Amino acid sequence: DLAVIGFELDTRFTNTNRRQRGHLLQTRALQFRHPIPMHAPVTLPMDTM
Amino acid sequence: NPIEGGVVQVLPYIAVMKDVYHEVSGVKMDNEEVNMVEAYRDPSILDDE
Repeated sequence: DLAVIGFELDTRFTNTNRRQRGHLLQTRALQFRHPIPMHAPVTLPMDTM
Repeated sequence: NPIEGGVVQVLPYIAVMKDVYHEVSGVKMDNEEVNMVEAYRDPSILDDE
């Protein structure tokens, strides 16, 4: 049964008419918030006199 | 000087301590009184949350 049964072609459309626009590009922006915390103190007690 | 006949070396330094109350029994305090210079090698001295 040695025979050619099927095939695939590397054909494509020529986009004279914009049938396919492909991938899209748009601008984006991200925002990162970095608030600064206040940290625990270090204390040096002394006599008030 | 021959009249002084000796020397005394006085080493002032800064110690890190915790705020701890005296115990009713309390043979000695447990305040981790450590020379602050050790805080360069050991960071756990100054951890405060």
